[PDB]
Amino acid sequence: KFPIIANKRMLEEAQIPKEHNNVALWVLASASCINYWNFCGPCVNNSEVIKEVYKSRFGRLERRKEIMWKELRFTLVDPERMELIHALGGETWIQEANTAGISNVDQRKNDIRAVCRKVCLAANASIMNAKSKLVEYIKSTSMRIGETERKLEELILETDDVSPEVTLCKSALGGQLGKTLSFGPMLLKKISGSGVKVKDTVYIQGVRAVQFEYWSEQEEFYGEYKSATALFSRKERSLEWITIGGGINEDRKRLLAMCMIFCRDGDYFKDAPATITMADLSTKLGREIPYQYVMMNWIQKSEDNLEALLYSRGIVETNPGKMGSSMGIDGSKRAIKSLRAVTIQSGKIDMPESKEKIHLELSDNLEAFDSSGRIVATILDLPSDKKVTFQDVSFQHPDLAVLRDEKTAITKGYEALIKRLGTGDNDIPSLIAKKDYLSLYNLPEVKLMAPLIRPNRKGVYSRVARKLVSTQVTTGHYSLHELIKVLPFTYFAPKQGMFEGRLFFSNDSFVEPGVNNNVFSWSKADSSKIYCHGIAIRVPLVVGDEHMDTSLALLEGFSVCENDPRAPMVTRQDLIDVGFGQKVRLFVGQGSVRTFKRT
Amino acid sequence: MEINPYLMFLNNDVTSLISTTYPYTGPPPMSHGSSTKYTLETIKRTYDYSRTSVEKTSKVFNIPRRKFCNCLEDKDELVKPTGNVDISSLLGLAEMMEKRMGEGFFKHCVMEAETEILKMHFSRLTEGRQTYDWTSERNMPAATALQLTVDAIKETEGPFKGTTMLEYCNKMIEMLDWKEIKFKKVIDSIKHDEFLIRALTINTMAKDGERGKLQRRAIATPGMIVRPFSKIVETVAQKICEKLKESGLPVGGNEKKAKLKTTVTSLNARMNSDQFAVNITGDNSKWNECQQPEAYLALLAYITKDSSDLMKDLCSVAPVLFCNKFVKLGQGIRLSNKRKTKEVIIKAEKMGKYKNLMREEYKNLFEPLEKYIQKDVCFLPGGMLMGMFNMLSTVLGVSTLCYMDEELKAKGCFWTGLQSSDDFVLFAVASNWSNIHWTIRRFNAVCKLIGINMSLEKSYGSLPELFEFTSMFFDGEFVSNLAMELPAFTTAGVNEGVDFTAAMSIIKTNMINNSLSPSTALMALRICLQEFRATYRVHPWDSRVKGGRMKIINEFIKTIENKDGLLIADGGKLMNNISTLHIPEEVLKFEKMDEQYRNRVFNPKNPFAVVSTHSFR
Amino acid sequence: IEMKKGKTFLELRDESVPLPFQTYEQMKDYCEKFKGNPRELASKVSQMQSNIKLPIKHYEQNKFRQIRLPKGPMAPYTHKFLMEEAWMFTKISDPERSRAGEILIDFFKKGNLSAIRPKDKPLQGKYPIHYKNLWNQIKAAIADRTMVINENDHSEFLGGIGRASKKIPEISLTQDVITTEGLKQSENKLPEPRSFPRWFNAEWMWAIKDSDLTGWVPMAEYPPADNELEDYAEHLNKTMEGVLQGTNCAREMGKCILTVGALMTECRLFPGKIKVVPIYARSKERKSMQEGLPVPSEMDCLFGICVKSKSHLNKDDGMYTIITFEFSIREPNLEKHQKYTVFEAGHTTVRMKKGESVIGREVPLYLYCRTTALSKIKNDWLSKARRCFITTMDTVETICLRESAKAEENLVEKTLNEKQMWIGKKNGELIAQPLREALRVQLVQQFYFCIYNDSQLEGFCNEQKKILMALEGDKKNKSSFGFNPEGLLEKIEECLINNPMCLFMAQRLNELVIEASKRGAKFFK
Repeated sequence: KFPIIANKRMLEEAQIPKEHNNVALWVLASASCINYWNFCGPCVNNSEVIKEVYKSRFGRLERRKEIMWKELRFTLVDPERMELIHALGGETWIQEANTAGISNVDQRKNDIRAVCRKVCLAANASIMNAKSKLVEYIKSTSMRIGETERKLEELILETDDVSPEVTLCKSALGGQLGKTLSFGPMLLKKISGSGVKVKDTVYIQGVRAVQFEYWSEQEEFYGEYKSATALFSRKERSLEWITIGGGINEDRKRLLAMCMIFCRDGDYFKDAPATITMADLSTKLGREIPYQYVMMNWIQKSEDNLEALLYSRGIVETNPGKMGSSMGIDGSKRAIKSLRAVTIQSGKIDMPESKEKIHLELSDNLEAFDSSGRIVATILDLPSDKKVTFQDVSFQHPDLAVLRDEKTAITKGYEALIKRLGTGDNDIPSLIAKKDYLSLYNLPEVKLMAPLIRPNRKGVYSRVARKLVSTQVTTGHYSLHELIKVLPFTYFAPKQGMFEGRLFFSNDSFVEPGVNNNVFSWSKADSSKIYCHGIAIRVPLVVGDEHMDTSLALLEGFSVCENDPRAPMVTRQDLIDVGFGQKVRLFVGQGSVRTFKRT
Repeated sequence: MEINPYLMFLNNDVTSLISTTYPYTGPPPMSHGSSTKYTLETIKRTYDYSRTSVEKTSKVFNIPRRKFCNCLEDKDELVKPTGNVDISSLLGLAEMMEKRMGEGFFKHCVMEAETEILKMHFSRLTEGRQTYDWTSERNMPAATALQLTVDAIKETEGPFKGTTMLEYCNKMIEMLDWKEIKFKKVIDSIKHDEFLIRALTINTMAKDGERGKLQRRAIATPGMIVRPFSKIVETVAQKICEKLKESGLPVGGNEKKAKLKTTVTSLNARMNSDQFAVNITGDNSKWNECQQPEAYLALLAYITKDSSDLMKDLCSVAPVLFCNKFVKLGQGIRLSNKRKTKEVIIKAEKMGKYKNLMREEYKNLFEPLEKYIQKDVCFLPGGMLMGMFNMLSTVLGVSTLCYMDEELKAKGCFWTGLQSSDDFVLFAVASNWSNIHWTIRRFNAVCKLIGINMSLEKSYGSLPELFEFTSMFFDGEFVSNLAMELPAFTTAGVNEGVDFTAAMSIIKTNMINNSLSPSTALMALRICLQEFRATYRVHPWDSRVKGGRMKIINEFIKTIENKDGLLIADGGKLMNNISTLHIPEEVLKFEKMDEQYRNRVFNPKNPFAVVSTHSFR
Repeated sequence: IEMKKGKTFLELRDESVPLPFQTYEQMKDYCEKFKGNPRELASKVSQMQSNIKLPIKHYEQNKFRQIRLPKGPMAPYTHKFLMEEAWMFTKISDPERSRAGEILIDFFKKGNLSAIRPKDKPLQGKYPIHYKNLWNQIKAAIADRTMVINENDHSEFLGGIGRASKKIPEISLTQDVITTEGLKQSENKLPEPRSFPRWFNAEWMWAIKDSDLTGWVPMAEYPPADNELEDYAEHLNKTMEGVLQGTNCAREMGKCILTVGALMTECRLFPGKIKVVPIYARSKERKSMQEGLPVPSEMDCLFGICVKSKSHLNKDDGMYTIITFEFSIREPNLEKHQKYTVFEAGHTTVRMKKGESVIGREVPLYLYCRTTALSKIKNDWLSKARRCFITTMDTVETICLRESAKAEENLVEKTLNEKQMWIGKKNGELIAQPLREALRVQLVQQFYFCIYNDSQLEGFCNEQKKILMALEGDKKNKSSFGFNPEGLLEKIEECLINNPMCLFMAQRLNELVIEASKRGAKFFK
């Protein structure tokens, strides 16, 4: 009851009465005594002393406040921070938060590569105007790159960073290349040998057939994947030998599978899996796809496909003296059994360099060709479209961005509703003072916002909104906020039905009167503002009482009244069977109860 | 339709889903008890794992003394546990380890432990899980029994003015020879033999709280006399385990992963292309019923052989104190009639008086031990039941692992690994799928030579990539931990300004050890906040609660505007997040709390981590 | 300076020593001068290795076997409350009456309880008369606005049925007294073994479903954010909470929470007294009858009542007793419902949509009576049910980062909406669902762990790990090797009794190894 101990003179000197409001507080004492002491008690000024004594803790807080938070990225492994290393970097993730150092180049590289990917994808919407629409997009795209407002017609060239998108977009500019290749996300290069194209067939389901191409001669390459080097030689649709010097399980597995596809080694180039027959669609929406990229995509779906591909490659039992340079199905550095024609080692294979620049030729599908075919890049080797917010950018030509969503549609509708006010005749305040609400049910803006409304039960929404509008207009008691909130629904015709307390749009969102919400919120002491997803909007007018009267914006045929606990709690349905002079409590929100009376 | 929540283990790993196998951390509702049945089976299995039959009546009790050390017999069926130790091999392994690490290694460690002890205050003994009072004959925290002991010394032969560990130990020693000793009771005194026994008494505690396995049904609970010597020995063993690469006891997590990967990489860089290694997840069984303090004593002697005789004699205290340890038998058996309408209750000391009534199972487990009983306890002359000397056991295990000879070298094979207290992971090396078996058998033999056994139904092995250690399921990658700890307010209530900060620090730590992730940490935070509130019966102001503390808060609230600055204990709301855990909420709301409220809270002229006006003395 | 020595200590030290040495000095001299002779040591270890026969199996030539389960009657229901066969009356929530004593009285006012009048003869039970008279007394007490029960005849009985008897002092004992009373050592009973339950799957499925109402479990707020990390964490937590709250498992969790919160207070403020406590829960939103979208609806629900016996929580490891009177609209089955005494209490009403209106269809009503005990530790363990989520959240997040790290980009939504996980077999064929839908299974598993927690479950979970690791090694073509599998099988079979969760898990594990045999080579059929 009074387990907590206290002092006596310290209590009387503060004049702490027991049972202040039936709370004893107490030598012994309760816990509420601390609340009574901190809410009504003596006043000191010891802030400076406290800060000085707790200097270390408050300096830690200061340091924390002295941070410029940066982005984060999911990845792996190939003092003042120790206080925060827990929140700075784990093992799968990491945050690039910095303190004082600034250098904006690699982020600029990421931005430019992302936008190049974006534009090159956008140009993949026709069959004939590929290069034209591409170049015109480029010419209509400028950026505040770093600190300089530059255009995207010189950055692609001035930059030196190999990538499928950079090359695919620069070839159209007759720009210099570096003899580098891109088969999917992997990076390849030639070392010696040469050959010519040759065609062959492959079955699907055991009946059909499809043509693919390859090379018949011997040729050595230098594969390379994330944290994984390699070297290998392809001969007659099959992989002869290969070696690796970057030790990781997943990286090595994926790199090996990609190099095998590049060599088309394996039986799945004779027949196809039973999963492909489920589709047999080596085609885009309206375009064609080779077999290699289809196989790759089939790999990306699940690692079981990768394991199956690798099993297609012969597996054998390792012999002595080779464990150190053997491999396993899961990338294991050494094993008692390994795969045929493999060699593991340590140390990344030093990559060669080609100092010979060239220019390629784009095709209908934008595939570039330097010579003897030998595709260097394409859109097929790109990721799927990934929406990302772009800043420091200007994109003027059509196809720049859809920039059309239900959220933005509603935002613009509400902006129009707000501007319509216009502090003039034939606008909201004039019709209010005139008590002509029927015209409100015919404005253009509500007609533009109507499509955003849930169609199945729009009649009841319109009924309720018109009820509220008329009840607030006729009497003259109203609140512009809730009115504008419900107006978009006062267009269609009213009907009978069951209402619940929320008005649903077509995007599964909703709005509710007498409450605030992300889509629409407002509060007093800032009534000149209306938030929309946090976007503060302004009112072309000023009001101090036009909103203060919300007694009719909560329910339809009721009005708020003084609080009374005796009144029984009810729902929105039983309301129909109520009478007059009969108060009733009811929830108006989350843990928000209010009393109401009819009329 | 049917269900099987294991099919997700086929197309996925195990390091990602293993957590779903064990329940969430917390206090075990099993109520693992310590009953007379349990106390007696343990003693039997102890005397049995001793494969000898020799004895020697003492002179201080007139009682036999099963000497199970350096007298191995009953070689048959030796795959089962053993406790008979060989001193020669033990000292040989110690010498190997010394040679490896260095000559003046043990000397340096013992010197460090000494100097650390010198400036130590006996008051440190107050920091302990629990102990056993030798006056009230119960279990309590260390501070209570310490106060009891000091006030008894005061009442009997004047106060203890040492204020240091060494004077405390010497005072205990002197008290071992006192004939009469006094203490306040319900006052009473006792003689020499009874006080000796009480000091050498031990009680079985039922508490066993941890993850993994709660095999600590009868965890020991010693008194206070032996406490400081045990602390000294543990300090020395710790100073030793730090320099050892294969010692994951003193710390875990980041450092543990570092050790793991260092070991693995050194291995990979050590052997050749012809050799192929293997791993084994081992789990020593009966790590408490096969550790003998006599071997520990000989080992400590060999260690301190070249050092101050002070430490030589000191380190030789706790061992002998464990060579003679009376064990308090739990609550006695109970009788009952047929219909069970009547039920007698009897203590342990009198079960030897009604041995005729008891059922055959209890009867065949009690007579052979009646010899060692004195009044109600059992004179256990060895073993090691407490969770003590864990550092020392780990040192012995590392000694086992640092072995190497020429018989192996000739075959081109070897081993290495890591060992916790009673759990380990081995990495063998060879160039044939058979010599591996020979090496494993050699290792098991050398381990059994000194009582360190291994389980067969809980110890497995496979290729090097996969293993487990202390719930940290290692794999080629994706090292997954499972040691997610949490606080508990109801059991440990301190103040409304410390528990929350402590929980934040705990969550931060768990995140460091990778046992927690951002979203998981945030969920745990929002859960612990509610637990705290419900504990101290507090809620925010937005809520429509009617509790006592809220009444006043429901009226003195409108007088403030900085609701954000309010304290959680006073209708407050959270403002700390991941990047603001080390920062207490107070430091985070100081500049924001209303001047009046800030001052009402920060008033050293009050009747009572940032020292708040929220304490519950 | 030196440790001043006594005498008894020195005598002991000289006594307690190894065999060949009888004084601390001889042993000390032997130690300080111990020299290394690796040859004798090698010979000794070789001799030990010879007289030891350590077997080493590889799980391939000598595979595992299916587990032999116990035999006998089916395992019955064990949890305190009812999950799937339950039923609850509803009413609107008043923040001014948000307490058990008030909610129960309000529910009683409208007189729907007084209409509950169970007939004399039950369907299956043991002590129907006691339960009936106790129900009448409960209604009487509620009428009196006091939850207390003065008369102690039924509660006393039902609390003493476990154990109650006299006690004779040992000093008042002789041999003739013994021979007269035939006193003996109290034989200790063992739990009887049971068979595999054939109703666990139904309860699991029902729990996986989505409840009409939502908001059963309360939660705290969300603090501010200062970077992308906290934003991502908050987004993930909100997603998981919005997905889980709509289930039925959450209903049971909130019910247990709110009932234990009252029982822990009644055992504290009214110990040694008989009180009445409701079994209630609180919701905050439902789904429209015209639309599948959420709608705010704060409401209270009453599944049943729980009476309390004398509870001090300081003796007998704090064991106390309770009695449950739960409502149901589903007749029982003899096997699953063995510890329950059942009645038939008139009828009730069910309400369902009809176009734009609501209707009501009358149905029968049943009353499930049962007795059971509890403790303080069980209260502390149940009150902390929310922690389940934390484990479910961790299962969701390990998966949403690993992948995100392999590709080095946010794949949270992609994996949640695409990554398929096997959940079960239908018509002899596997079934898969997205992670967003398997969260429910994970949470139900954690919950059932929290309920049936016991030593048996501890052993089962501690042992299955070895099988799981062996299987994983099998998948990746690794010659897993052991020492005595059959011993482990026995260790696992010995801990299988009167706990349906362990039996269900064992059966599913056998089925798993069977299905994997199609791709593994370490298991029999």
